[PDB]
Amino acid sequence: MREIVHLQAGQCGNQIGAKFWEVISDEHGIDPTGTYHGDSDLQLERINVYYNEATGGKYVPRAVLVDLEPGTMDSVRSGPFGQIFRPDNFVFGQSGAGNNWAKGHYTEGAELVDSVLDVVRKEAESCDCLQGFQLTHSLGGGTGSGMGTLLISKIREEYPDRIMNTFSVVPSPKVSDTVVEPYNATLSVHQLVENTDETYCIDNEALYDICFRTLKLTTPTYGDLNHLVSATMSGVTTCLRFPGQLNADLRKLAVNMVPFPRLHFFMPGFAPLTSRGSQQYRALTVPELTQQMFDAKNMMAACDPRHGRYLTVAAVFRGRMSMKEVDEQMLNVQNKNSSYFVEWIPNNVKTAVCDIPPRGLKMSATFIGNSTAIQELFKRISEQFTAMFRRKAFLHWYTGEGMDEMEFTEAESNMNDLVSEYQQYQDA
Amino acid sequence: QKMKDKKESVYFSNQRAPLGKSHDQTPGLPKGLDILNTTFGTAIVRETS
Amino acid sequence: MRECISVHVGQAGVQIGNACWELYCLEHGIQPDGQMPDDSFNTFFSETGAGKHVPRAVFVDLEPTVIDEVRTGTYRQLFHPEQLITGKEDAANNYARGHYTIGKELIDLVLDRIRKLADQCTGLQGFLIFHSFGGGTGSGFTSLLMERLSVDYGKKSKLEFSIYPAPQVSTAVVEPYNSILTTHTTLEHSDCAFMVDNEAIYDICRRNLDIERPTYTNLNRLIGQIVSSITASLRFDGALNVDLTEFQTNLVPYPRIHFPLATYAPVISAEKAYHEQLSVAEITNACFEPANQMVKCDPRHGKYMACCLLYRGDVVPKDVNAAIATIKTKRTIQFVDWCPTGFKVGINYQPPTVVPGGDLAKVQRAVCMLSNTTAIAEAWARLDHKFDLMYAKRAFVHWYVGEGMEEGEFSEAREDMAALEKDYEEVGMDSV
Amino acid sequence: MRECISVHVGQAGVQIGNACWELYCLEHGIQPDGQMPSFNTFFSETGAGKHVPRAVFVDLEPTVIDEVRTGTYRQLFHPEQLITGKEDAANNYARGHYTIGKELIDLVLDRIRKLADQCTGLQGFLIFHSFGGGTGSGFTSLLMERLSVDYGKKSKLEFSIYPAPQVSTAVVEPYNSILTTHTTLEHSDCAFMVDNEAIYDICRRNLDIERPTYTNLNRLIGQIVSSITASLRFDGALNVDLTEFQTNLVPYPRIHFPLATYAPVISAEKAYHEQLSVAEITNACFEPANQMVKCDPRHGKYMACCLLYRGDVVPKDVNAAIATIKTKRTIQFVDWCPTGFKVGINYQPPTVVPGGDLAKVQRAVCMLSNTTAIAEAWARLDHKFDLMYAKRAFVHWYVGEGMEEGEFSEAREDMAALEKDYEEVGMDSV
Amino acid sequence: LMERKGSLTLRSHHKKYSKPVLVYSWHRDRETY
Amino acid sequence: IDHDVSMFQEPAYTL
Ligand SMILES: Nc1nc2c(ncn2[C@@H]2O[C@H](COP(=O)(O)OP(=O)(O)OP(=O)(O)O)[C@@H](O)[C@H]2O)c(=O)[nH]1
Ligand SMILES: Nc1nc2c(ncn2[C@@H]2O[C@H](COP(=O)(O)OP(=O)(O)OP(=O)(O)O)[C@@H](O)[C@H]2O)c(=O)[nH]1
Ligand SMILES: Nc1nc2c(ncn2[C@@H]2O[C@H](COP(=O)(O)OP(=O)(O)O)[C@@H](O)[C@H]2O)c(=O)[nH]1
Repeated sequence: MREIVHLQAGQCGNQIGAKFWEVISDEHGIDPTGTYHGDSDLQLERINVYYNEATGGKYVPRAVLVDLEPGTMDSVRSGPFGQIFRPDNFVFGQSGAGNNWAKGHYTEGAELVDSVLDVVRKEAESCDCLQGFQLTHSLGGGTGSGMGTLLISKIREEYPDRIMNTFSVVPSPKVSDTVVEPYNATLSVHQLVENTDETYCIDNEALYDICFRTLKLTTPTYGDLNHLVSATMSGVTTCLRFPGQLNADLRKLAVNMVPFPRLHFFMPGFAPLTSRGSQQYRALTVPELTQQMFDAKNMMAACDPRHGRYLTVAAVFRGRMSMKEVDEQMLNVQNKNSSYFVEWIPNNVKTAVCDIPPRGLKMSATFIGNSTAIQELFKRISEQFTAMFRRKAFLHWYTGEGMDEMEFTEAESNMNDLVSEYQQYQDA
Repeated sequence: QKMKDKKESVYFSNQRAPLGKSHDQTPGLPKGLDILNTTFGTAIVRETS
Repeated sequence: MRECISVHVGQAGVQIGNACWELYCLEHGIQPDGQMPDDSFNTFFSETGAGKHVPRAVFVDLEPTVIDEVRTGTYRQLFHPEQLITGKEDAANNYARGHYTIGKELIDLVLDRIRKLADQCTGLQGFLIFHSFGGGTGSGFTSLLMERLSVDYGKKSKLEFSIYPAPQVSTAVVEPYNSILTTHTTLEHSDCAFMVDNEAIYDICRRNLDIERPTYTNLNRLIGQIVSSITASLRFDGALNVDLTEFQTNLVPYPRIHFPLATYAPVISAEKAYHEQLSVAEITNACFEPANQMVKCDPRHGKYMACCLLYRGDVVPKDVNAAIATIKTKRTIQFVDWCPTGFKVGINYQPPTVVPGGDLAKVQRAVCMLSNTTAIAEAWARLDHKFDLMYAKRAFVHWYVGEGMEEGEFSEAREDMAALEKDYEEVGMDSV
Repeated sequence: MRECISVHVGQAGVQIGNACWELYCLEHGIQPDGQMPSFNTFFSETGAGKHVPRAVFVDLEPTVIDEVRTGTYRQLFHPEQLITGKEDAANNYARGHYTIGKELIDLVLDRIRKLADQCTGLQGFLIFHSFGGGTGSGFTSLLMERLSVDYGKKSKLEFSIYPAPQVSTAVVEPYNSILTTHTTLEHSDCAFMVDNEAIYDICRRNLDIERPTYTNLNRLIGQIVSSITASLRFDGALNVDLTEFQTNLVPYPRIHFPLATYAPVISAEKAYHEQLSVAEITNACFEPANQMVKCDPRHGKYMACCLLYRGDVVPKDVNAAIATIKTKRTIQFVDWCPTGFKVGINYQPPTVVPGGDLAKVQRAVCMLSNTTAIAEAWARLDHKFDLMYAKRAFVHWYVGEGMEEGEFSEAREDMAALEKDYEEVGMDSV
Repeated sequence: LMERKGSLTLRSHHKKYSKPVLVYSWHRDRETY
Repeated sequence: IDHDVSMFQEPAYTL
């Protein structure tokens, strides 16, 4: 009765979502054949959120899995938890779309979104009280952006109060994995600003710096980047699925974040991560734990908060933990380091603690940060956009379905407005 | 005879330019490496997953 | 279920197919008969209920010598004999004979066969064209092939593994005439024309690989190696899968500018692979080297417009990103100003297989480059200078005009190349 | 971590290289093949076990390098680091800086730009050449110029076999040498120098072995390159990286030409019957009849020395030995050098290249010393260049192979400054 | 109607849950336990 | 702000 529905779009969205159901199957203890084989009763205490219940005693994840590329479709199907999914919400087309953002909204996106929302409607009207929707995708590919933002747009037509919790993957600062990534980013975030409520920005270069330096992992594969992403994935829904002395579902984690309806781009983070060679050299206490939360190194978005002010900050917590110092230390990080928080939000940072740990650590936490330093991530990509658009770099692929030059104008104008808002509230 | 004509024709400029082979693989490689079943270059042990 | 069809037209196209298809058979376990002793093979190999695998390929060639070689060779039981389309008399380096007189006779057969390939497949992905430039049926029949596949299919991706006539070495005396006229039909519906020559392979087979005296086979095995690396992601699971149409829509910046180069980095002998370390940071270092290039052109006199990186083997996304990062700051390689960071990466978990009797080692990792450069305008202009200098005194024209061609089609090719020369000048300039 | 790509250029270069990389391998237990039945600073690595070395052996004449590609040490070297030409430089610099060696400049610089890519902290390049040769005095000067433009501040040390005092094996030696010391004086952070005649004498007084061959001499030079790049490899108390040699031996800028002297050069009949101590070994390095460069140091004010002890050396003993050396007034030291001693100590004992002339000693000391007594050395060479140039002899060859007759005057002129510089850095302080 | 596979057709407005699982009606079900 | 120095003082990390 505070149920949320899962959404996966694009190859990056599928593999992140696949490894999310790897993780949730550990704290909820659901085996790859779906059955309960855990120990604690608190484990199946709020399983109704990410799962629906059972004919025969198993828990299929409520995850519609859309991707027009079938190569990632059987790749997740053949994974270790591809069996736990249901074949019904394996919605996919045999045809391919090579970063065709026009095709992803008007001709083949339109012919597929009816099939996709025929699944999403089934999983939304079948619940006592829907709390919201949440989607994981990439801003670079055409299926991550085109199918991603089209599903965000048409859901909001009939859902007034159900929040949308997008988990976004932004192109990297140093290099790109696709040359048309600024094009597929700018057009997609033109639909993310109006229609989403939380957009968690994940950066690949940020994940590399956490893995190489803090985790001391020389060769992190995609089974390791997604697990850091999946830590925050379960981190935002901690209190919603388990009891705590101060709970916070997604929706009081929304009003406590967004001052105005367009400032909803957040920095995710996981606090207690340390390399194997130095587990026994660092003491796991919440004074030590929340420092690694707030350093610029353990930030999953690759833009330095030192170049801006935090607007609103939360830190969700787990484990049997003292409430005095989690309250008194977040006094201390506000007040002694006060030039990097906005002065017009005095009681800036909130806490949201939980009684149960994750599987592996005695106490843990997950960082969410809404700062005005993320406009640099949007200022530099408008610069990456205005270099291509002044020469009409790759316009003739996008005009395959007759989307005009006029649509790119407000696509770029939405960013210049958004950056102008972020610079306006930087200086109050 | 052309089998003999190439056998007396070994210690030639055909040493460094044979037909399809590059030049006989023995003295530049340690003993018998089984060139079809050998995978050159270093790899990662892939520990600490 | 994703598949694409590879037609091999011309004597160069058949022999490339004669040496690349056994690499495709060795990469999935297909015996020379075709019985395997996993739906990976269902992108180039169809299925018969007996259990044996036909290649999804049609071989059309007017010359009967090279087609009857594979019918009487060790691949008699490899191809479908009705798919193996032979001709009667060859165009003989005559564009007007592959386009007008002899070519039009065999079009109704090859297009009917391609329709039969496309009819029995649930999802088609693209087209791979394999031809040359200096031929008669590699230049004229492929002109009919792209004029009719465009009207019959349309929005499907069409890719070409063509052979550019070398700037210094040549085979036929009339190569520039065919090479200015067969690019007229690749400027209308050819979606992405991969380019390679015959003499930069020679320097690669000499310096990097250690053979003197290379035949046609060693050239085409290498070409088979680089075709396989591009299309390995349509048949094998990878960390970042690339589709055939995904890199088609971002490697080509302008519809006229669809001529990327090619590069296979670890072209190393078995002796030297014991010796030199094979990390990811050195193979992508060797891609940008002008010596390790598959078209006789100098990259440092031009600007890279887009780059596609197709890795395979034991690579992880971190150290490839670090390697691209440290090589972008190198000043001797320069991009064009309006393009941002333009690399497109592709990762595959399948290492390259080595053919027995080959000249390459079993390397754990490899990388393919498809880079669209402004430097190829130097190759286009030199060929343009070769054509107009010989066309000024109207040489070798009566063979062309005597086989269904007008005098003006040479002129119509001239301003088409003038447009193809001016646009390369208009894309290399700075944006201000 | 630490890496020293060593471009061995010249015949003397590739021969010095052979002897040097032999000890360099018999010390890091790497068989002549490359597979071992800390060294990354002089031995790269594949995966299986191949420890392919790190070096660019270069010589424009396929004979003195084709033997390294066919002999015992064949597998070790990578067939792509032993670059070779097809035409000699004919002991004429003109065919080393302008012609003949203008085709190999690309191949070599590129093999280098790959040996470095693998490194993480190249601490410096060590060229090894011969001033009296052609390639040795040509592609050395050329490689030096291009290397600087590219690589950069990267220390460019040089170990050169400078023309002997009266002994020589070439008539055009004077020219090549004076011309090479003009296109290098500004592109070489430092330049250790050893002359053959001298090393012959030491292998007759100390190592009682008449009829010495260039191999016997190359072994002594090899056991000197070890005591310079030992700290970089083996561990020890006071360790000196290549960067320190450049800021402890070169006093003023242009004046950058350290000498050299190994000390426990003893036979076997001797070794056993003598208590080779840190004191006896120090004294040796300073005795004129033990300098690897025939230039009596008694006619010069030692600018700055740098004793590098190796083996079982107690730090206290070095303090004593040095103090006594400073006491004697026979050894003079410039006033502008109140200190003048870089004590380096590595615990790894000097190894004994089998079939050699040295005897397993428990200690050792190599003193790259800068004296104003190298002025006399360049004076002899300067004189034997103003003798022939006057009769404009052997200038027909050079001026024909690209070189212009101007660089000859320019060479003597620049060298005049170096001999006038070695005069002002030796005068008293008012 | 073309795709319209049967598992998609089988929808619901109320969802059943097991006895450990806490529905709104869970205190209602333990009360008649 | 003016914590007592008679007991533990609690930490003061920056960003
Ligand atoms: N890479 C490669 N190129 C080839 C090979 N054989 C021929 N070529 C090239 O093909 C060119 C000849 O043109 P083609 O298209 O093959 O000839 P054609 O159109 O079939 O006409 P015919 O030669 O009469 O059969 C030559 O210039 C060669 O460069 C080969 O085995 N490998
Ligand atoms: N220390 C030492 N000096 C050598 C050795 N071999 C030759 N030399 C000296 O090198 C001097 C001439 O320089 P080289 O390097 O031999 O001349 P080069 O120009 O390299 O000769 P090419 O490469 O054949 O053209 C001779 O006077 C020798 O004294 C050696 O093995 N060790
Ligand atoms: N963190 C993470 N990022 C991924 C993964 N797979 C792909 N990506 C990112 O996705 C981007 C490419 O998007 P793409 O897969 O082509 O999107 P699509 O074609 O629409 O499915 C690249 O920049 C990658 O960084 C993954 O497993 N983990």
